[PDB]
Formats: sequence, structure tokens, C-alpha cells
Amino acid sequence: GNYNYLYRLFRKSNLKPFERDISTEIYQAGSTPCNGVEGFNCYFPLQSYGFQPTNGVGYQPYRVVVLSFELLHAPATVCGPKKSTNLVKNKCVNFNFNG
Amino acid sequence: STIEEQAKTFLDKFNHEAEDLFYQSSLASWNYNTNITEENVQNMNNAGDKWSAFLKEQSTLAQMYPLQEIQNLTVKLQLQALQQNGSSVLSEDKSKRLNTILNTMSTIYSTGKVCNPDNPQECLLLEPGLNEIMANSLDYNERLWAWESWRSEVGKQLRPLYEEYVVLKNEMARANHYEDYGDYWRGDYEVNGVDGYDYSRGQLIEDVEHTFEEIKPLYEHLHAYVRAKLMNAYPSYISPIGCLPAHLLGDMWGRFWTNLYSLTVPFGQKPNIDVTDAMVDQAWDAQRIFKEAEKFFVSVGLPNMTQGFWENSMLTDPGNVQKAVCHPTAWDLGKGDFRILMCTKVTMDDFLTAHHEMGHIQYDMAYAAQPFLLRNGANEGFHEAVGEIMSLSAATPKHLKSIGLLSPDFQEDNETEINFLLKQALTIVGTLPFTYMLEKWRWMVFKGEIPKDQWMKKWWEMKREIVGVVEPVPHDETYCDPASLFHVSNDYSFIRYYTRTLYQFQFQEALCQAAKHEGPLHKCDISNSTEAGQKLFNMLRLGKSEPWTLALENVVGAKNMNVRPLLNYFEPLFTWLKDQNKNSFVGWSTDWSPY
Ligand SMILES: *[C@@H]1O[C@H](CO)[C@@H](O)[C@H](O)[C@H]1NC(C)=O
Repeated sequence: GNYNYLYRLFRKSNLKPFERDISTEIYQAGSTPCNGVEGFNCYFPLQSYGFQPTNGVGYQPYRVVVLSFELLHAPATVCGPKKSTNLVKNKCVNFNFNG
Repeated sequence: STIEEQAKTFLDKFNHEAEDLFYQSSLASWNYNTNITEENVQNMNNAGDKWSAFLKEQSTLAQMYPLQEIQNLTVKLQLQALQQNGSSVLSEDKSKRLNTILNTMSTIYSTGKVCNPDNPQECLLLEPGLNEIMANSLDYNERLWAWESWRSEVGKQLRPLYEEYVVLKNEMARANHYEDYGDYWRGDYEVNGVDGYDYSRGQLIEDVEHTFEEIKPLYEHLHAYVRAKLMNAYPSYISPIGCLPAHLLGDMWGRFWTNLYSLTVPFGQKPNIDVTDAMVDQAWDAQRIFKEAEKFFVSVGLPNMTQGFWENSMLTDPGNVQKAVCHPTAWDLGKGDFRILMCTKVTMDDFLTAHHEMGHIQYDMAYAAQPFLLRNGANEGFHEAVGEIMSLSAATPKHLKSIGLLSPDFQEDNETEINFLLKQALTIVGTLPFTYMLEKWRWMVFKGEIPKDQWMKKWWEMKREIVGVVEPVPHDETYCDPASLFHVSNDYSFIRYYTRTLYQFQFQEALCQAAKHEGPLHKCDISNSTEAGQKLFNMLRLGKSEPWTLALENVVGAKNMNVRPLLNYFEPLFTWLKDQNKNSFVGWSTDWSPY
């Protein structure tokens, strides 16, 4: 079992889209203010899952990526691959040379 | 700030660690069983000790959490199953004394000794001794001598040990706010918190008594049949009025009566349904057996196995290169890893055992979707019944003929069906009255209704009155007779077998009714019906999140435990016994004494 893959489990409020949390303070479960140590109302919200090679579907590690498509008042930087056909020397044809 | 949030946080923090430790312990036990060395046993012991320490720490931490303010039934059940104090309710000295008593009883009982007189040798262990003696014995004198040596030599030395054991059990029960240890055993079947589906503890005893009274006629007919067969086979060895002896039942504990099948069969001249010769004479092995079992399970509607199940399982005896246990053990891990450890041969009994293990693995994969505190059946009998029903449905001749184990030209004779019904009766009902009597005696001795100097007296009077077994020679009160079993000396229940026997018949009847198949139950097919498989899987995925009564009602329809499937199955055999016992006496009398 691997224990290097940490993850956050408990939070006090929901997160916003496209937000990354940096602070890793302990979670407060009760009304007593946590003084930085664990207790009956203070537990560490960060844990780590276990990935084993003998685990079936649902426990295997899956690398998922998220592609965000946004556009605003700025020139385009990423487009699609434009194709190019074979030209003809002497023939009445329609041409499209870069726009 | 409330208690529910803290409880959910504790559960989420504990479930992952519990699953990890359970996976580690299972891997250590697998490496120990598959590789007997000096370090694997130490690693397994260390893993078990770490798991026990972590579980005790988590239980002590969770004990501080209340149980009344939480309205969630699942969380309440998980906390009730986790906050169990166990043996910690007593003092440290009493706890260590109980542990030492358990250890010495386990070391003494698991070895055994014959030690025949006037012979300084041939004092083998329990397995190569009394087991092989009573296995295929056909003499009265040697069986009586073995029974006397087993009940006398190993009956008087364990009387103070058993007394201290039951005293410590009663003390632990009274210290945990329970009236008796039997109350703590029966509390596992009680379900509360659900309106219209709760089951009281006092109703279970009444239901068991009613089922036993309804089975009484079948057991009396079977006893009369066995007595008639013994009189016809052993003249002047059994009286037609008195009860049957204890050493002529073919078993030391009277659990399995299959040893007298070849002697009490009325149609022994007919061939059996064994398909071992049909498979050993062709290219067949355990791999093809497991493949056909998986095909049957997927035809019924059960999910498929993972990729790790067909690559880590050692389904072949490696031989003298390394020591490997061949005992069938349902290896459950709950984290996608599943495997079966059994040296399956090309016989039929091994085929049924492999089907049973595959059903166990299917149930494990079914309830694996729940946390570690819920990866188990509703009661302690469903986990075995789920595999037993599949093993029984796979033993049908039509299924073996469709697969290829049975020849298509094999005729269907009623004599084979009668013999199969008689064998099933002798192997199932032959121990149900003994199980009920033992359970009632243990309940009464844990509650305190039996005098101290009348334990064996009441035991023998119930074995003579309720059961139809009588001892050939009476013993004194110094010989502890009920302590001759394994479950009574290792803190294991006995009513679980009866509950499993009822639940397997209930499930078989439900699957036969859902399949829209007509005819008797012994030939009713379960495969080729995805609706019944889906209905069964809908109940297998429940686990402990729902009461067992609602789980049974969702598949069978009955509110409580039912016994009518057993009667519907044994009706042909019951009528056959009534027709054969027309000119013979039925029942037994306690006035006769074979002394
Ligand atoms: C099992 O395999 C069969 C064969 O492809 C498939 O149809 C079925 O959906 C599978 N079931 C599960 C639970 O994986």
C-alpha cells in the first residue's frame, strides 16, 4: 500500500471553482477553539488513500486532467491543427493561402 | 459543533485505517499460509497484535461519544459494533486468567490422545486417532470403548476448567450490563430503531421452539427409520423401544451421519450420481471447474471476478517444495482483492466446496461497497447460506448434464432422488435437535436455572427426552460431558448452524419461486434467470445497513424467520418414510435403559 498520496477530507465551507487551498490548518469539530493539537473536537483533516496492485475497480489510481476553455479580450494563443492539401500547378481551382 | 459531525469525522478517519489494517492482516495471513517459515508467523502475529491494539484504542476513543443523540441508524450500529468493550469490563487479573484458560483449552483440545492401555505406543493425535477409528468402524465393542475413553479420560480433567470458564463468562456478562451470556449472544439477532421492522429478543426463542416442534415429526420418522435399519443390520444390538446409542451414530459429536449412508440405503444396488470418474478420465482440472462455476454464477446474475482473483489464488498443491494448507478458507479483504485457497481435486465434494467458496467471494464483493464496519452479512448465517444455496443448486443432475458432467443418456430414476433426499436428511437434520438441545442447555447454564450439581444430569435427561440418543453406560457428575465439543471450549455459538439451515432453505425456495419453475425443490433450477439474480443481489448489497427482517421480506416476503421451505422440500421424503414405517414403531421411550 502507498501512503504518499495525501488528500483533504474535512473543511468548514465549500470551495469556489478553480481554487487551490494552501493553508493546511487542523479542522475544528466542536465549539472549543483548537490550540493547534488534536483532541475530542480537533482532528487532522488531511489523510492518505491506499493504492494496491491487487485492488479491483474503484480503488485503482486514475490520473484525471481538467481542460479549461476560456476566452476574453485577448488575442488567441491556442487553435486547432489546420490541414493542408496538395496544390496543382496549372488548373482553374479554388485556393486558400492562409485566409 | 454538534455530535453528529464529530461522529462522522471519527468514522471517516477510522474506516480507512481499519481497511488498511485488515488488508495488511489478510496479506500477512496469506503469506503465512502459503509459505510456512519462521518469519511469516512472527509477521502475522505482529500484524494481529497491532490490529488489536489499534481497535482497542479506537474503541476507547469512541466510547466517549454518546449514542442517543445520534439519529442515524447506520452510524448508531457502527458505533455499537465499534464501542464494544469486550473483556476489558473485568479486572486485568481476571482477564489474563480467562486468556490463559482459553489458551490451555485450545492447546489441549486441538491435539487429543488415544493412549490405549497395555500399549506404550500408538497414542496418536485427535485427527489420526479417534477420527479414523470412528470413521469406518463396524464393531460395537471398539466403538463403545472409544466413546468411553473419550468421555471419561477427557471428561473429568476439564470439569474445573469448564466451571471457571462459565463463571468468568457469567461475570463478564453481568459486568457489561447483561443478565447472562446467552442474552449477549441473542442480542446480535435483535434489530431496533426501525418502525414496523424491529425484532424482539424474546420472539426468536419462541420462533425457534415453534420450528423445532414442527420439525419433530420428521425427526421422529428419521429416528424410527434409523432404528429399523440398525435392527435389520445389527440383530440384538438395539431395542425397538429404547433410544439409539451414542457411539453407533458414526460421529464422535453426532454432527454428520453420512457414515451410515452406505449401510442404511434401501436401494444400494443402484449406481450413485458421483461424477468423479466422468471427469478424471478426461482433460479436466480445478481451472475448468472454477471456469464452469464462474459461468454458472454469471448466468444466475452474479457479478464477475476481478483480475486479481485469477492470478493470486493458489488452486494447486505445490507438493513437498513448501508447506501449504488445503483447508477451504473464504479469504475476504474488502479492498478489491479476493482469492480462494483450496487444494481442489476432481471429485464432487470438492466441486460443491468450490461453489460454496465462490458464493462466499460473491457475497464479499457484494457487501464490499460498505465500510469495514459493515462488510458482513445481516446475521451470522447468511454469509454461509449464500454459498450453500449455490452449492446445492449446482449439484442438480440437469445442470451437470447441461455442462457435460452427466451423460445425456442417463435416465432419471426416482431411487436416486430418494437416496439423495435421505442423504441430505441424514447430513442436515441429524444434528438439528442436538444443536437445539446444546443451545438451550448453554442458555440455561449461563442464565443460572440449572443447579451446579445437576449440569450433567439435566444434560443427559434432555439428551434422553428431547433427543433420541442414550448412553450405554452412565457416568458420574465428575465427568464434564458437554465440554467434549470444540465450539463450547473456544467461545463459539451453536444456534448459528440452525439459523443458517433455515435461511438456506428460505433462499432456495425464494429463488425457485422467482424462477417460475414448477415441480419439486430438489430438481428446481436457479440459473438462466437474471431477475432472481438481481433480486438476490439487491439483498446482498444491504449488509448491516438494514435489519435482517426487512432484508428477508424484500426477497422472501416473510416478516420473520420461516421454516416452511424445509417442510416443502422434505415432503416427498416424509411421505416415503411414512409409507416405509407403516409396520414399525415410531418414537422413543425414556423408560428403557440399555445399561
Ligand atoms: C461480466 O462480463 C460480461 C461479459 O462481457 C458482461 O456482459 C457483464 O456486464 C459483466 N458484469 C460485470 C458485473 O462486470
